[PDB]
Amino acid sequence: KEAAFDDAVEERVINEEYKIWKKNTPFLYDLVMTHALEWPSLTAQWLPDVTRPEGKDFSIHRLVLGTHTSDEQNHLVIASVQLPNDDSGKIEIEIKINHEGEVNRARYMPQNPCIIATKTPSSDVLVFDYTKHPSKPDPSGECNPDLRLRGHQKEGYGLSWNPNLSGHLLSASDDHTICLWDISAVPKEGKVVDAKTIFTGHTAVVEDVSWHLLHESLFGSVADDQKLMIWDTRSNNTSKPSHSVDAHTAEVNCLSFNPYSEFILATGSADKTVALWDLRNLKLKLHSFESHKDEIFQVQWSPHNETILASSGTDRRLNVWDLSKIGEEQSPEDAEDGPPELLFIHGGHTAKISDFSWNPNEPWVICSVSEDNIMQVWQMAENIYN
Amino acid sequence: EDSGKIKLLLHWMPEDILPDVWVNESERHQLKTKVVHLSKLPKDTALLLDPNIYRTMPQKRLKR
Amino acid sequence: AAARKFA
Amino acid sequence: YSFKCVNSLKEDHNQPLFGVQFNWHSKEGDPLVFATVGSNRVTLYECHSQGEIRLLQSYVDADADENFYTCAWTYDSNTSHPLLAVAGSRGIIRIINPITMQCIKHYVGHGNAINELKFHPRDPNLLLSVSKDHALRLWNIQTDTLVAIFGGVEGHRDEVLSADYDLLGEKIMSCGMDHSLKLWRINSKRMMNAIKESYDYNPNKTNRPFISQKIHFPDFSTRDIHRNYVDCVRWLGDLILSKSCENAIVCWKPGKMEDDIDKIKPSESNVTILGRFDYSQCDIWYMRFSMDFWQKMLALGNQVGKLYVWDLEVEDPHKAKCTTLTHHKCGAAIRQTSFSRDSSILIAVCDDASIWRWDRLR
Amino acid sequence: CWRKRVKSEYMRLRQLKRFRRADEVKSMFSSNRQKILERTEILNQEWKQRRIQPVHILTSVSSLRGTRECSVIPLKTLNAVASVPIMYSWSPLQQNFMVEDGFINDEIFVELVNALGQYPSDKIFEAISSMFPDKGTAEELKEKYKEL
Amino acid sequence: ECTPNIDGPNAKSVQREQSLHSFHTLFCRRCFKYDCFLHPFHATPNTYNIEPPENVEWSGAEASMFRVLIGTYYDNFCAIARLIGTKTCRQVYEFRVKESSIISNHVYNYQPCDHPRQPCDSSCPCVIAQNFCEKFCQCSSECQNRFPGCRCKAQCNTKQCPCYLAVRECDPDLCLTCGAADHWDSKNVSCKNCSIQRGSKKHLLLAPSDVAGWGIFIKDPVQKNEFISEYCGEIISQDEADRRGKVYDKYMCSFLFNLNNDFVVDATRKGNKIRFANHSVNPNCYAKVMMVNGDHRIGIFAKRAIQTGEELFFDYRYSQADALK
Amino acid sequence: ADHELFLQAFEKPTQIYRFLRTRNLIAPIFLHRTLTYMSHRNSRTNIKRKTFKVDDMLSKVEKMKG
Amino acid sequence: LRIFYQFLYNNNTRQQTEARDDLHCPWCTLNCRKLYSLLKHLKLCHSRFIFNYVYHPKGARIDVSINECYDGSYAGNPQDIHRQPGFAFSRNGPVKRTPITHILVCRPKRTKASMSEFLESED
Amino acid sequence: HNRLYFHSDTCLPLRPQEMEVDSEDEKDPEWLREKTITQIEEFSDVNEGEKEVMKLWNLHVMKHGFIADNQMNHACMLFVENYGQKIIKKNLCRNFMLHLVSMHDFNLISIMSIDKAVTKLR
Amino acid sequence: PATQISDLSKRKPKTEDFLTFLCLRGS
Amino acid sequence: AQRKFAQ
Repeated sequence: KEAAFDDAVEERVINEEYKIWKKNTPFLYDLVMTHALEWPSLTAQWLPDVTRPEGKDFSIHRLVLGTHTSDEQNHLVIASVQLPNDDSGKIEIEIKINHEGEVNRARYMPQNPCIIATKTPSSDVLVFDYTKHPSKPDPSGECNPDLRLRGHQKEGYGLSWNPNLSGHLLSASDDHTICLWDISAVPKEGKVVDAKTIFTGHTAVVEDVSWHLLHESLFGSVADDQKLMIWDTRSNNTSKPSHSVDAHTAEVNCLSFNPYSEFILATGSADKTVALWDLRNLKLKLHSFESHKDEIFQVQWSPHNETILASSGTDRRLNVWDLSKIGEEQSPEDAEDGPPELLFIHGGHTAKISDFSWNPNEPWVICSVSEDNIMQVWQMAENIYN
Repeated sequence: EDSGKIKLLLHWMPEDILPDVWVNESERHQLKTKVVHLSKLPKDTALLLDPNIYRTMPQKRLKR
Repeated sequence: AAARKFA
Repeated sequence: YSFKCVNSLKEDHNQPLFGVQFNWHSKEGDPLVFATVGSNRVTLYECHSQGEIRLLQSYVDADADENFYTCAWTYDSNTSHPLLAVAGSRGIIRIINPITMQCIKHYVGHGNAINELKFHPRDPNLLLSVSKDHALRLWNIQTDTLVAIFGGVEGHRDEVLSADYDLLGEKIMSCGMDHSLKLWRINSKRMMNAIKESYDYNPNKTNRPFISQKIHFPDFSTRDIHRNYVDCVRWLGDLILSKSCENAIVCWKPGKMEDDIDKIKPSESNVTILGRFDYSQCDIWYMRFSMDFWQKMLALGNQVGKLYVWDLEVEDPHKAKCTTLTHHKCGAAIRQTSFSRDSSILIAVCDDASIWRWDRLR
Repeated sequence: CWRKRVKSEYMRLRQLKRFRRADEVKSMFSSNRQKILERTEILNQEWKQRRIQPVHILTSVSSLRGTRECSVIPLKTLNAVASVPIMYSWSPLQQNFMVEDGFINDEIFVELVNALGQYPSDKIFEAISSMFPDKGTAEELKEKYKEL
Repeated sequence: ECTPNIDGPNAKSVQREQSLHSFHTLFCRRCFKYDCFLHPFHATPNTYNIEPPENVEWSGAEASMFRVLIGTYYDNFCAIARLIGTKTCRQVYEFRVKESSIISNHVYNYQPCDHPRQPCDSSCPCVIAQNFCEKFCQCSSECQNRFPGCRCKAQCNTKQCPCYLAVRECDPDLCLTCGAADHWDSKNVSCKNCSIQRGSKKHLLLAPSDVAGWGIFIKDPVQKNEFISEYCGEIISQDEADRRGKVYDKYMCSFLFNLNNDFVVDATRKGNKIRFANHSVNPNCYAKVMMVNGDHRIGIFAKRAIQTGEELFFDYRYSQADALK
Repeated sequence: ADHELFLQAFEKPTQIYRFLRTRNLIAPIFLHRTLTYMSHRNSRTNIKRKTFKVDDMLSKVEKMKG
Repeated sequence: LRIFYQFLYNNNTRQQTEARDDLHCPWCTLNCRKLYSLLKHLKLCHSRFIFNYVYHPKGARIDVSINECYDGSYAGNPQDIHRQPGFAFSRNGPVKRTPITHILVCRPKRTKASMSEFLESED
Repeated sequence: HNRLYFHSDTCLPLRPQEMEVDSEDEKDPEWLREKTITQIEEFSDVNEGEKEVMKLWNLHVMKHGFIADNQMNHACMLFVENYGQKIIKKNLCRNFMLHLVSMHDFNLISIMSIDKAVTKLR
Repeated sequence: PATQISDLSKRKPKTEDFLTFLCLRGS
Repeated sequence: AQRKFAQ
């Protein structure tokens, strides 16, 4: 074909980009650590479980990976990374856990930061507890669901715990469905368990969902209806949300909220853009960003900075924005590079970027993962914010 | 001691030459103008129609 | 001799 | 017999051609392809009645320090498309589809040049191949595996130059720069099993490579036919034709003048020279010869542009009929000749690039 | 008188040997020829079963624009595929291993002493000595006679 | 000096020597295998009435069986009857009676001391070699020129085990405390000077170098003076080394390694992965020519710590006019 | 002399960089202002504090009729 | 400031030298300011070849040489990429998951860089 | 990067599914067996049965790889316990008895070993 | 010296329309 | 020294 030949020369182009990227890495970053995983993750999430032994350079943080795989046993993972502090290291896996299916998403409960959860290509979601599983699997051993959930009909990519409450948990799918569970209720035998409540607002695949970080009853929801619904629970109308907005032109994937604010809400999308509304007026798209080249899958505000934000997707680039810098009348060269609110671009990944995450407990560090089994963690240079 | 093998395959190179020539004919980014044709940005979204590959996917068929 | 290695 | 130089092409690179081969896997009467190899080029051709050789296609590969010095033909079992396997110094085999016009499949196993290729005449997938790594190997193209290595402790002491299946394809000979000549088999249950396994493999399912069924031991070895190097070798039915740098082709059989071939066993140390075709003026190596699909004629080039061609059905049968066919235009060295499915057409590509299509009366 | 006809026996067996062998070898050729015809016929059947969709010119009805060319045809290049360095074949171990460091046949010679024995003996060793450069010492050849 | 079967009907009875000469000379106690490769040896070998009768037939070469078991078993009672098919001790004794009544600081290679009528004196071959009188000597059992063994609890790796000073390894019939003998077939053992013998080699890997062509990379990490593998090959003469070295400089690639003043190793035609160790004068491995049971083997040892994926090298210790490779 | 070989050499690295020029002007790998040695660019300094952001200056009374 | 080049091929062959229009990247058309910035751009972003300078008599000169080494390889799945036979899964095939050996590459640790871009003005 | 790896028999490339502690390196190379076998057969001055028994013992030795003397008092027992089936398929009992005596002559074992061996056999 | 970096712009365009003096009379 | 090429 034409296509099959364009998309070989492309791969050659990719490598050429990559090597020049590498030769400039001292001059863009303060740290990078590329690790080639043995199977691709589709998921990341740091933990707050920091530690720093004494007379040292570094601390140790933790990851929560997954695994997409061809045939073998999927098993989710929890790494330990190792980075210097003030004035080198390596990262390794330390605890693996078998998994019926593959791992689409996985987010830890912030109340107890060991009770992680997980989606699967099966309709069900799971819950684990890496206390009560061994540090490695073995066939003689046996992995219980360690609590199992149920309520969908198909799979998806949306999870969320609610940091205001404990145990409350939200999900999503292509099932046109947003299910809600509580687990503080039955820590009995009760392995399987069904909805506190479902919701059916959307009329397309619903891609993401998340709780608002200050109210206890308040979560967004984002679909390929082009839409954005905002549900308040404790209303009991499970197809009529409080607020709604036809947001973007194309599909909508990501939904996000700003921690240091109370009414702001970023949002990603497959019209190569990012939008940030405000709850007090959902009709008014405050701003938009226009420097991606393909659909977007993840947007994450950063903590330690109210005002900044980060985005990724198919186009192999993870961008970081900034809202202070908006409207800044700029030299022609600046426009020659990119708009001003755009702050940094990370061109390290030679494939789609499946997920990424900021960490708490360091200022500006991101882990970012791919589909070529690569995992970078990187701290952008210091001379860009000061 | 050791060179290594260049990945750029001299079967790509023709399809760098050809579209380059299609371009210097059409949109004349070398002769009629400077090496920078316009400032090149202001269009934003249909700049990918010259060439075939200002940006293509790794993959057009995808799991998610 | 034709070049041989030692320990 | 008698041939006539109806035509004589020349290339547009001015480096020697080494390899030339027909496609004996043509349709009935549909015209006669043949491939020429050179310094980095593969070069098909179409010949019309009264010459009019047709230059169909021409392939090049990147490196200038490669030199494709041999080709060979096969077909696909399922799809019925010709293919074409080329190789040389850079040390790789690859497979052309003149239909899709693309190098679909390569095989990077050898340690050096690949001075020959062949295919198992029954089974079009079992590409033998022979290298300057002291070792033959035997691939299987359609699963992209390595079935065997007919090399080892006893396989060879010096590079290798030629090989040849027999008509049944149930046996094989290796020729070498170690002044030597050997047999192998394919008929052994061991080796048949290896091949059968090779068809029945799939790297997705397993978690373990295919096992390259090595063979360190031959079925015969002599160093008393020849004294200098050895260039080619041919299974004239169940006799062995094999030349050298000593001005004559030799026919022989292993053992004494009546003993069977299947019951020769590795301890056998007896030769039997029962024929000798003679010529003059060759004192260099890699100077092949060839035969037809009926094995009725034997064409041998020479370094002086001279041909020789021999009949075989009781001419002498081993002493009369030398005949050199010529012209003073390529007085340059002829490496490799050929024939087609009939003994009509003859080529002799030469050291100054020229392609000398002969033809016979009638 | 004896020695004359001894050399004459030598010169006659030079023809007798080939005359005996010729029938044998040509019988071999004939047998081999039968085999060849049988086999090649089976292969020819195999050839005539199969049809292969033969080759013709490149038909890039399009894309013949300014690329490399022959002489004249475009020069349809191919992939630069990665090499591997150079190995010489070798066989594994696990322990060590030790290793240490014109035309004439005696058949026609014994055939000649039989041609003498079929119908003092120094006459038939001292004549063969006076033309061989590097054989020499026909007393040893008579020691061979006593043994062989 | 051949005979017929003893399994077979064709069983011409013969002397004890006459039914052992085959095994007598085809076997190497130094190797524990019949016709060993690196054990060529074929010379004049040193050492190795009142009651009625039983009218029983001694079949073909049951004579031979009884005859050879006779010198050897010192006249057992029932044993010989258990072993031979279905015979009777009375028949055995009568048959015995029928038979009775029928009457410079170079190194040289090890060659066991054998003495008809002396100890391992100054005239001893092993003593003149400046090498010990190993257990395969025919020296007397009290030979002072032999080796004592080691007296270490669990490890012998340091300069504490006496095996290590003059370079040897724990010969498991003198070193009984260390752990050399133990795990006769199994391998999980604490002594770490028994590595060559059991062949506790590392799971190496072959891949293209970054200096000269191919090269060899350990997969899993190690620590200083840990064992990597042995430098296998073909043990041949010095002159053979020279002949082959000529034509290998003609190839321009060399695998030769020196063993002693008399012998040389070539891994060219055959050897193990660890022949691909590239050259460097910043190496991370090195070579000891270690005696093991009288056989000079070669050990490749990590000169420092190494982690996953690293490359191995060593000081070839040569003029190296050729490529480092 | 042979210019031919010289050209054949320098032609491979040029074609590439031209191609990359025409991309990275559109789809950049990274930025040429987020960088040490190109400190020249980026007339700006990391300063402003903002969150209460809604200015909603969206008068825009334009509509159609027909 | 002017700018000149000089094309070294085998150390004593043709140059066909140069003298640029501006202080931009003749390749990538970037617009640096200093010579420092230029040379760093030039050594990093176009390191298929190699760059020297007196910088000039009149603040301009550069010398260029086609790089020998470069390490112009493939970076990806070292297996199923560099040798998958030329089918639809040859060089890339990221159509689904595959394994790699666990590798690990730490590109920078924590940089020690002076305010001055001169270091390159000194080197 | 920790780079591409090859098998050492073939020089085909090594998948990571197969780096897999399976090491393509092992005590009994699959040819040295065949060499030692075909090297026995060369011996003119010896017996068929004898040769057969020698081959079986050499193969056993190559497999397990014994070093020590004590190990022989174990190895004889091992050898019978493994290849008595084959010996009985051939019926080489007398030869094996002779072999055991031949071993004993080298001070490698005692009468106990012999008796135990044949008893295990029968 | 003369002949601006349009030299580069004749290496990619040697043939098929490279134009005017410098780009044709480069070497 | 049997050369490969003829002069």
